[PDB]
Amino acid sequence: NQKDWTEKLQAHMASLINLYDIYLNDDSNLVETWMKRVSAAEKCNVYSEAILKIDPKVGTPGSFGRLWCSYGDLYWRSAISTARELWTQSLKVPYPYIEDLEIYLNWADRELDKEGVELEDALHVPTNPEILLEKYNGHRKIPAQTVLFNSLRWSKYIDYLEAYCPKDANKTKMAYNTVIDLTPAMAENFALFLQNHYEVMESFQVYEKTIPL
Amino acid sequence: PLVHHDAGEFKGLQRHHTSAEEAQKLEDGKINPFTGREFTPKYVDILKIRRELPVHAQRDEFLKLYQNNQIMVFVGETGSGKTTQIPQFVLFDEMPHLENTQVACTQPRRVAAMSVAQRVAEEMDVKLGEEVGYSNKTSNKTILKYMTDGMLLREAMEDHDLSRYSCIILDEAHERTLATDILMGLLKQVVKRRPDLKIIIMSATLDAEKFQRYFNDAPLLAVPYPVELYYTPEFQRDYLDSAIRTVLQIHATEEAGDILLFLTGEDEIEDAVRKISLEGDQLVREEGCGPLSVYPLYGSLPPHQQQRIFEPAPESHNGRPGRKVVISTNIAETSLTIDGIVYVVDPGFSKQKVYNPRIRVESLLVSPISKASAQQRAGRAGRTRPGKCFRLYTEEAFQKELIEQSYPEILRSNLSSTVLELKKLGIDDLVHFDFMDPPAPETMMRALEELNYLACLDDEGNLTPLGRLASQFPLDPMLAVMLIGSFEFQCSQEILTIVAMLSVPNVFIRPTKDKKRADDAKNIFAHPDGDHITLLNVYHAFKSDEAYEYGIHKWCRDHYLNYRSLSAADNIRSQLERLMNRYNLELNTTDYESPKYFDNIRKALASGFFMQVAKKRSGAKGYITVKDNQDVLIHPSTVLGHDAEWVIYNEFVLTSKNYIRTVTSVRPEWLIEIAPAYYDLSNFQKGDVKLSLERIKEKVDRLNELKQ
RNA sequence: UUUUUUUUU
Repeated sequence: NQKDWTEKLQAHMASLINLYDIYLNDDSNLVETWMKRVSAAEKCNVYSEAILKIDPKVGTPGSFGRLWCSYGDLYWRSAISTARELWTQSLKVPYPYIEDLEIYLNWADRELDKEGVELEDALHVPTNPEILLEKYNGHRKIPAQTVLFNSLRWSKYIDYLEAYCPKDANKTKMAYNTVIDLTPAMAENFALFLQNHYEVMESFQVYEKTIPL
Repeated sequence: PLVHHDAGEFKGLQRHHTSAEEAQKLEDGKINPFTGREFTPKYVDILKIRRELPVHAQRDEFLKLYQNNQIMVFVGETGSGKTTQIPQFVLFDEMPHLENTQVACTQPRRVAAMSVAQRVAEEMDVKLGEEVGYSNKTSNKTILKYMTDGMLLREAMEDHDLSRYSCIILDEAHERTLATDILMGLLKQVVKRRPDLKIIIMSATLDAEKFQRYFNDAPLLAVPYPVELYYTPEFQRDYLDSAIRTVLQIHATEEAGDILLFLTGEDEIEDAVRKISLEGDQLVREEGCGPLSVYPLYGSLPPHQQQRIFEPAPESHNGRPGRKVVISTNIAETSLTIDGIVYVVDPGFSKQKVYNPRIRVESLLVSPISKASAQQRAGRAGRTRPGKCFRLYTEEAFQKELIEQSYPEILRSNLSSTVLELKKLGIDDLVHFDFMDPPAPETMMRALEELNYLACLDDEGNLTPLGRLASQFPLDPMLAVMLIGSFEFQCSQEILTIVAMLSVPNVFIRPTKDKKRADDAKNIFAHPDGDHITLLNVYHAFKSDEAYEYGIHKWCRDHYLNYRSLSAADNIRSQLERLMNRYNLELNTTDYESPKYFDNIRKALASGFFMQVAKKRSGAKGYITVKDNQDVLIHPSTVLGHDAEWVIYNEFVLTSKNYIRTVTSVRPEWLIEIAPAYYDLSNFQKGDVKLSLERIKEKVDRLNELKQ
């Protein structure tokens, strides 16, 4: 047991050899998987965070631990689905916080961390905007996504614009033309908008502007 | 003693001379011939229904054979009313209540016996568990007794001549199960001792020649929609792609009706399911094909998920024929009627058991099916409506390439148990013993060797108290010996639980698309150095008050666990506990606070599974088995994340590689202590990786003894 | 990365 303790202290001083020492010693096992934690990977950090969330009476402790886990896993991320799940989960923590009445401000903070992250991130902005509109402040969030796209005033950001202009409709005309400065389906769609508003002749003009291209 | 009606309306006939007319005259009566009850309208309707069954039209003839022959064979179409009507015919000819005897009908399944007991109980207008019953609902008034072959085998083990029965019926003898064959072999001698016994052999399909020739030229009674057969002109290079493409083809072109596809394993089946689902959806979307519903079907599924195949075909909004595709193993190959199935797709492959006498081990291998099996698979259709069967092989292959009829299980399976049971029957010279089909002497000798090391058979060849005790249990001899020796390590309850958990299919649920959360949920119950210990934790958590306060089934559906497997395990554990209490085995356990807890459990495990031990290659990759010296690896579903160089395993499985399933770390010292007979250095081959450090452990032991 | 079958209210 003492030599195993030396194997443990050596593990603290530290790969698999410590685990072999653990087998030589063979709650300590869960402690050992925890040691593996002490050493897709970030996704595993998320899945374990999910099972821990299932295990979450100090749920707040497991959640804050998930936050510090975000602080550690962020180093591993040097991003899309990692950052995306990271945002969806953080906002989910502020969502369970919202259920706890514990949340939108901290959600704005984690979303600010998403701003600190460095198109899936645009999905994150789309998410903060999504709950933000689900929150009962529709225009206020649109002003923010607009703050981002205006911040882009690049070409890659335009796919996010199609991600944004698609719901920015619910005036929008110039917002749409900004795309023309920088996709036929998009064109026919927009002309269909004006047709729905029955601008008619203006709509025909759009087809003039498409075909010159 | 059996309670019965004294009768009197039965008198007027010489024994064994009952005609059909008299029986029918008793049937149409307002009063029951065997009980004092009056007949219900339900009985009238059911009688009207069953009187039109094909087996009834031959009743007279059946009687005329059964009266003049001691042993007879019976073959009829599927669902003609064999299992239900034949024993009643027997009841009408015999005098079971007058001569104070029972009549036994044997089913190879529990559910079979139970269900048919229900149906027949409703047919004879008796309450289930009274005069007609299954075993157990059998009381002292029970005349018609449905039972598994194992139960009849037990009653045969307690009473050699089976004096309680005057007529014994074995249905579905085409499966040739262990208990069935043993029972036939016994009955062949019982008929020599007592001529008052009659034996009936029933099956829907059979190679009746073997049965007739075995029972000394026994008589055979054979009682009488088109299914079209399609063969491929050429050979199909990849049977899987051929299967998928052909199923999609039947979906796109052929007439209305459901499709039944046979495949190999659950992995292959899942792959085929998701592929056929995807391309099927694409077919509906782009080529305007009808809606398609694919359902998987294999043994490891819960009974509900198995029942899911009988769901109606998908509704159609577009007008295109919506249909259902049932992807199954050979579980639906024999005796099963699905209403919607019209088409049957057969690649001609299955997974069968292969045994190597040199290694003395059994594994599973993909093999070509048999002619009989093909006729069965093709016979699944053409019941509700005319069927069409697409076989993915040439007719020339059917005539030549395909085996005549599936090799018997006894000639394949490890006996290791068969020998023990034969010895319990009282057979001394098994080599000289009269089988219908004698097994391989190599396998026999190795089995006797295993039982010799397990101390079930002494050096002389007779049964030890350990063998005589372990024979009564429904377990594999190793599991048995382990369970018996358990209470000496003061942990018999835990070992009992572990055995029960090993006797049930895989508990853990692992979704294809959600592996992480399932693996975490398993890691919660996971225990270092032991899969068995982990299983014990799982059952101990399932039987916990907390899990009952949550929602048990909900709790199982929250921790990624199979409720069916867990409840089945609880049941098995109850049975084994009852048996332990019957043969007087102490239920003993130790505190978790005691550090010798896990060690006791491990030791008790080694007591029965010392022959199945693996050692990791010193300074290399992979493991190697002590027995027969085979290179092996640890199964991916094993908890042990660290390299324990000495392990005890439960299952040997062949798939992508030679894998070892369900393990637990052990000390070689314990192994030497428990089974010195098998672990003497003299037994094993020259200097190999195992022996080299085993001898080091020996040097260690001898130094320990030297210092004292 | 790979559970064919079965194992008494």
